Amino acid sequence: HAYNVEPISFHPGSPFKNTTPGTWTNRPTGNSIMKTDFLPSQQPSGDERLPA
Amino acid sequence: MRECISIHVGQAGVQIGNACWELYCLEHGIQPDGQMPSDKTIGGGDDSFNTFFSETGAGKHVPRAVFVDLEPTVVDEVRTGTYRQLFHPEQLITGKEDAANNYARGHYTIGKEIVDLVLDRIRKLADQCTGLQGFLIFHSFGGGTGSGFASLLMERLSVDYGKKSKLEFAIYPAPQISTAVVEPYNTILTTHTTLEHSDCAFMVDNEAIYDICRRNLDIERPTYTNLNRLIAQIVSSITASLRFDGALNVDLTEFQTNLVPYPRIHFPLATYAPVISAEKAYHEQLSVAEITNACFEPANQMVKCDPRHGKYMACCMLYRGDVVPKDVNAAIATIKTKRTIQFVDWCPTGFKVGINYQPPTVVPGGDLAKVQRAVCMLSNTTAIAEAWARLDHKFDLMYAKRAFVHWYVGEGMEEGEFSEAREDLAALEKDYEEVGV
Amino acid sequence: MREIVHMQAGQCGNQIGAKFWEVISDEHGIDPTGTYHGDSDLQLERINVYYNEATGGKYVPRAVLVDLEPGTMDSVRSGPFGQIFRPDNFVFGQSGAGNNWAKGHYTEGAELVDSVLDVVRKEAESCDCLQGFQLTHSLGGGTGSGMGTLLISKIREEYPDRIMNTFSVVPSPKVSDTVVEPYNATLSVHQLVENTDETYCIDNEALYDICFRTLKLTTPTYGDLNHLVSATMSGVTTCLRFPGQLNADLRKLAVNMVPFPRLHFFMPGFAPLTSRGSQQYRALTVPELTQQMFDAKNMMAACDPRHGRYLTVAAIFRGRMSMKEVDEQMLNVQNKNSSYFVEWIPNNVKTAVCDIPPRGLKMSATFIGNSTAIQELFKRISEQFTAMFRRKAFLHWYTGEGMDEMEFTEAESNMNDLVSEYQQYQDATAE
Amino acid sequence: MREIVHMQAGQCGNQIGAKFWEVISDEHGIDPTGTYHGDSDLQLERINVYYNEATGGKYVPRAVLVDLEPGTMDSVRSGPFGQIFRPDNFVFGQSGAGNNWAKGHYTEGAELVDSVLDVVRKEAESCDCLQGFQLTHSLGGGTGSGMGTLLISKIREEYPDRIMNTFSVVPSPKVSDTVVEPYNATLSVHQLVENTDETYCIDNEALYDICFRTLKLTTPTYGDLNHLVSATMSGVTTCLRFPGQLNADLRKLAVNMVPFPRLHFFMPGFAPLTSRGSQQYRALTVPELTQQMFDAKNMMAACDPRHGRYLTVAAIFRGRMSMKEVDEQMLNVQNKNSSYFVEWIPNNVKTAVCDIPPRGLKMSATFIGNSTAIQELFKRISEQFTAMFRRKAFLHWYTGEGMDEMEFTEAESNMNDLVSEYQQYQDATAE
Amino acid sequence: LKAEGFTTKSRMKNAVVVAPPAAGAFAEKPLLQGTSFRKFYNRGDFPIALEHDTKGNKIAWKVEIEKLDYHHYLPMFFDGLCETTHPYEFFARQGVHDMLEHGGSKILPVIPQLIIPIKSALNMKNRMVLCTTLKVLQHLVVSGENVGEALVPYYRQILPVLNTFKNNNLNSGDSIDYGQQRRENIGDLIHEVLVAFEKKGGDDAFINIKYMVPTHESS
Amino acid sequence: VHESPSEYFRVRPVILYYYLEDDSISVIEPHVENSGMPQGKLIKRMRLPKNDQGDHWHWKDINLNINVTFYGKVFHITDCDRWTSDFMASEGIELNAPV
Ligand SMILES: Nc1nc2c(ncn2[C@@H]2O[C@H](COP(=O)(O)OP(=O)(O)OP(=O)(O)O)[C@@H](O)[C@H]2O)c(=O)[nH]1
Ligand SMILES: Nc1nc2c(ncn2[C@@H]2O[C@H](COP(=O)(O)OP(=O)(O)O)[C@@H](O)[C@H]2O)c(=O)[nH]1
Ligand SMILES: Nc1nc2c(ncn2[C@@H]2O[C@H](COP(=O)(O)OP(=O)(O)O)[C@@H](O)[C@H]2O)c(=O)[nH]1
Ligand SMILES: [Mg+2]
Repeated sequence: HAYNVEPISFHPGSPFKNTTPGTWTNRPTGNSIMKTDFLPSQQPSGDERLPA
Repeated sequence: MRECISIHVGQAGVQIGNACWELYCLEHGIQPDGQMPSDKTIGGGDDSFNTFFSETGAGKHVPRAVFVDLEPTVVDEVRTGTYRQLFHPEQLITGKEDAANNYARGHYTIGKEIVDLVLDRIRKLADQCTGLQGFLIFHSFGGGTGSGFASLLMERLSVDYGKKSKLEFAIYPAPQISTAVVEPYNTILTTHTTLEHSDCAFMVDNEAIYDICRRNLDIERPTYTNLNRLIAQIVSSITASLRFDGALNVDLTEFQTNLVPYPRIHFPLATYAPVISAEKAYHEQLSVAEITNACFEPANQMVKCDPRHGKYMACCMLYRGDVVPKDVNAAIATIKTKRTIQFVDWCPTGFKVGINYQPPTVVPGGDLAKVQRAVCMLSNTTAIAEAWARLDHKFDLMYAKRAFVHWYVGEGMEEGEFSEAREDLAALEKDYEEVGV
Repeated sequence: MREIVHMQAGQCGNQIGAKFWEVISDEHGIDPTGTYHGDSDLQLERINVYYNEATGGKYVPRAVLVDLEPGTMDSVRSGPFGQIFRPDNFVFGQSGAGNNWAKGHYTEGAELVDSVLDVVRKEAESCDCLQGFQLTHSLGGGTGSGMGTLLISKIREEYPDRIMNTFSVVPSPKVSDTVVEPYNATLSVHQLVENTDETYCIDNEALYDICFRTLKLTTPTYGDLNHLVSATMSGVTTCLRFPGQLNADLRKLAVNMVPFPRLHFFMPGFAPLTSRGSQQYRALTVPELTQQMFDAKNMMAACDPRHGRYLTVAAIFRGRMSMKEVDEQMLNVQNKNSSYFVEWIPNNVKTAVCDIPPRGLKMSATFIGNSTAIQELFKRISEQFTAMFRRKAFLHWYTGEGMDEMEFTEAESNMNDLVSEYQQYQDATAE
Repeated sequence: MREIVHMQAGQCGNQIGAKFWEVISDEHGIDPTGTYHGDSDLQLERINVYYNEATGGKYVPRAVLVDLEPGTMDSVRSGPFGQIFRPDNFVFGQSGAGNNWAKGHYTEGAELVDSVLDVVRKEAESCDCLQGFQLTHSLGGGTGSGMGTLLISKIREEYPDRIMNTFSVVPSPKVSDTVVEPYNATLSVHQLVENTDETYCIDNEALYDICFRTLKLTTPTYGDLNHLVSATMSGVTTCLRFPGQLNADLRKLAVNMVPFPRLHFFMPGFAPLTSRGSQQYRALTVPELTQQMFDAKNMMAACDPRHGRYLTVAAIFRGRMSMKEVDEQMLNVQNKNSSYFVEWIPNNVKTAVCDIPPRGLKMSATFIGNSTAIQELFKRISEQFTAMFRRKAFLHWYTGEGMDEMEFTEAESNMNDLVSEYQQYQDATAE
Repeated sequence: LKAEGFTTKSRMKNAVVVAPPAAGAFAEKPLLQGTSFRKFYNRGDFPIALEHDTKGNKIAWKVEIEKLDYHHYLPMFFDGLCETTHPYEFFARQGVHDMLEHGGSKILPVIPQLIIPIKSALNMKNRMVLCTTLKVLQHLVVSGENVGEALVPYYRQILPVLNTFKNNNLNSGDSIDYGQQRRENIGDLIHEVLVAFEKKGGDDAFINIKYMVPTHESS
Repeated sequence: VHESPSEYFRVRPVILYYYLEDDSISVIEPHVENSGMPQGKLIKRMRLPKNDQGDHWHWKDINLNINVTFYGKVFHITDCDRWTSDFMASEGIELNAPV
């Protein structure tokens, strides 16, 4: 009774077994706004459909 | 052969540069790695990138700009971004300490170790060109790096390259919205030390862009990218007459001879107003009269310093797209007939028209839509005296109790400089009063 | 690249540091073995602020652990994330200074200050650049206050320009818990006024009230209390470890929140705090975080922020958010509660937005307020001190390890002078 | 974007509101968990009237549950669609109401009133229009009567211009099951007549009559009683929620049914309501809905409308139907029963049609009737009040709990003035 | 609607918030119990008496001023400055002003003691006691030899109220100030305390003076 | 062990202690001589988690030759005690031979 779960997100404790890679997680780390917004665009290739 | 050297001081300047260089690459067809696609093309001619880029011979379009910030974070996230390969690694200059919203740290202790290397890179970029048009400096009045280091580099550039024109795209503090606490102190100090070394200083207000994005683009949650893309549209509209071709034109030198009446009054406003989304872009005619009327509406100003409280001195009216030289004349005539828009009595001829046939460039994922015409106004109004008066009142309230003065006094900055900045601001105050009466 | 070296003194300080190095290791993806089992490169790009690369893949924290009871070192090593720390950085005495400021400051604890200065010097010289010094301790104990104040004095006289934050578990009477606690608090605040660059006053009573009322939580123990303390310790320095929009480091916070060189006693706060049942029945938005910051319920200092005026309030938001929403919400807070903010400062709010939230949360924020209501805590500690010092109770110890009553009078009068300065800047007129 | 906040007070109020929220949830395609498992876009076009968005795409009702005895929250959570409510809206006391208006009004309900106003302000700040408030309670208990009237008074003091509608349950001399019902109803209608924009009087005797003769149902029970009341509560705001040819919101109904300010006591009515053996013999047309609306046995209150004058009649028709047919069915009933309508108000029927019928119902229609026949209930309660007030029976509880005999006399006098005003507008002539 | 701040009541379209209670940093703080100048004097000792005069009076000393012990008498003569029920106020202030001008080197050793009576008088904010205390401070520093340099550690603790009340002058236009003879202008007396500190102090005095009062600057 | 001239890997002896009163686990080290490393408690008495779903280590899934992960440390069990073997066989585990 001297150790509880965390009081912020109430997520249960983990045994920290790395049997799965670090990408496979249920609480991933966020991403930067500049990375999410400023993205590489796509060029018009030419073999598209004719627009109306 | 024309060339514009961009210096991006501070986090605000670097993020605005990250928007504007993205816009430049999109509008010139340059890919983020640096090469042209070489399988498709967009068409600008063989020389409509030389104002901002250079050819290495191999086909690498390395751009200009002297991206600088004392803290490492924003410079390294730019280095680890989409445009990693575009920029020269020596262009992106950074330090270790942060000025931490301190003009004293930006101007006296932390900046001076990096001023020399920034000046050397600026000298290399100036030697790389043939005919230099001007120095486009992107910063915020803000605090620390954008306030102190920008002023120190401005002093060094005035010593070295005296006759070259300088533009000072700057984020001016909002009337009610504020982020920093010592922002009035930094604003007054950077104004005092940019007054004798500026050539023309453009003001942009975050709160006014917030309300414009809410009213026009219909977004209630805008971030800094949605503001910096509008600022990118501003700078592109200003310097597109150098790059593209058209009707009656303008380079950077007329922006001080047709917009600065006296060598104190060099703070025009910025007003782009075909600010419309794709939901309502094709359901209305974006005619020249409509867009110029919407540009002289005070709700579309990006300073929130309402021009009905003062009188206009000069208006540099830049048009971009399918703009007729008689339609612009009719719009200016029918607005000069209006009595709500007031001009000073000593400037009957209060306009400077400049037209390009290039349509505005949209950004994929951006908020704006594709429009036939665009208007950017540089209005030098006497209404900005109320914004100076408000920052003067804030400076008086802080400096009366000597709050937040111990940092500046203990790290550089003999105490009389605060009173120097205050007195020069009051001189500017009733200078505006005397040129208004 | 900016580095911060962290230090924990006393039993409370060591437990808070253990929870802190659990929480930020969870933030940075550090295995309790020491390895990086992370997911993103931004999680490693600025890991050098608190960690240090060990050859083999381990990440040694830049933490120094201090006590004079070796049982505390055994407990912090046997805690979870206990093998993380380097055993050289476990400097301990044998006497157990144990709720005696005189023993922790002048006698046998002062035979350990040279060794801890040596190890702190060794950890500090291995940095290309340095921001400052982090300290966690309690003001109601001998090791936390005695060696804490001695260490702050020594490191301040050695490194005069590098900044220094202490996290100052300041006593409360409704938890009581120690007789000589007012003596220790009064003798610690005297040095924390002059030496510490910035300090955050934290009350266990306020933490218990937050856990009972806002978190329900039934049984909170000390794990949840140290978890809120570690959360507001991690939220302050997130601009030094993660990038984003408009950000403020420790020096920016100190510059924008310290108007005069002594008014640096702040009030922390962390406010996406909800109960377990009322977790998914919520919509995380900037106005409701602003709700939960600007509330007397969710402040980790047992003094009401309404019998006084806010001088400077900073909020470090975390999440992919809207700067218009942030500025509009806090400007609205200023205008509508304009009576509780000093009017000789036009804008009393600093905002720092970092777009990378803590793991598991979409949205969070950290409150740091510099109120004039800290005079309540300082006046209650001063009145307890003068109640005990009127009859000179429990003073034969503190004069047996070799102090004088003039020192106690000086410390009391300095704290009274700080209270008077807070009162002056609270009641000062507009112009 | 017109939103209305729901309050449900008492065991009767909570049991009616649980069925109301169940009906709303399976009409809007919401599961017990809160996720939208619906089909049409109209189910989410105006979901913000009753629901608030949370994380994960989950809708939480904009309702507060009020009681003093805590077992009704356990009953609500035992009921289906019990986990959909937010746990912070479960505002419950700990002791018992005592079936005492004084206990629910001037004591511990008056100590829970600050918390329930706190949560009501919290749920009302999350609106952009805030069209009004609806409250479900009974005039028989202490939380339904006293705490409900105190809530009405505080809401009227706070938001004076917004509309309030209370679906109040009135006692009956045939049902009873309480010996202090005359005192409670007499004391509660005094506050109802002065601080409510519109109120619907529902009688358990009339509910049982509807369940026994129009439904031929063996064991009716409170589940089907609250089913009928909940169908009425939905039908009065389906014009707000779903689109239709004629739109009539709560303010529309208030201005079209209230000639004089203390004449807002309506009796409701629902159609169609058929038994098992009457399903074959059922011509599913607008005329049978109109007739079943205007029938005296189908009234949701015990009053016979033939013993009075219909001031105004409101007809909310849900479903796919005409305008000529609906208007001629409103015309012909007036033309034949012109003796039961007031002659000093011409064309005194308000007609609205919503295009969307309820789920599993091809057509439906909500009758609302402002008549002078409602005064039978007030007469009954007033004379039952004075019969046991002549000897001051059961008055020692109220007087020792903290009321006044002057307050009792003034409440009875205001009830008699309400009855006299209904009588004078019943027998008032045109010229 | 009246509301307490930082809550849902505080944020309404028609609600106004209650102002915080003032902490009273500009108000008087009268004693709950008299000093050791009402306990030691009417009990006996204090070889002083009134010789009567018109301006004030004069203190007749029955012992030599220069030979009596300043380690004993002086710090508890300063204890009598914090009252007003006067036969005592003249006996306090003129005792101060006499022993100081007729002392010598003896003032400097007792200076570390000479702080608690001074600060206690300062932390009462009586408008007639405070001017007397400032005029005592203008005479301490000029009284002996090397005396304004021993106060430099205690600039921390004699200057918390001079910060508060330095802006306590009057804006009375071109009206003649006839209170110039009876020097009772706190906002001025603080200024001649500070310039006297600068003049008869050492060289690291000013860094502490600006550390205390933010709007002071070099004389 | 990395970068050492005496060994490339080490084995640190471990004694587990499962307290049945509160289903808690404490690991201890038997303090070998001349180790040169700080030996002592190395995990105090608590309820050690087993899964990411909140489950903890019970005695119903502790046997002779198995691996148990505690905090990223994967201990492997070797042998029991006599009383512990008797108790575990009384409760019904198979006790699959010491190693
Ligand atoms: N339009 C726009 N303004 C920004 C942006 N980022 C920061 N600002 C403005 O910059 C102001 C803060 O000053 P900064 O220029 O960011 O200070 P800094 O460059 O980070 O220098 P230091 O404070 O020393 O770290 C804020 O008030 C913002 O208004 C941005 O991305 N877009
Ligand atoms: N928040 C928190 N407070 C603690 C903890 N442990 C002890 N304290 C507080 O610290 C005070 C005692 O200080 P202590 O750590 O013994 O100081 P020391 O004697 O110098 O080591 C007590 O009043 C406790 O309330 C803890 O784990 N968390
Ligand atoms: N129609 C209906 N009436 C109810 C229900 N529950 C209780 N009642 C009536 O309400 C009266 C009791 O009121 P009560 O809820 O106990 O008031 P409270 O004591 O303040 O909670 C009884 O006379 C019942 O006839 C219900 O579920 N449906
Ligand atoms: Mg910065």
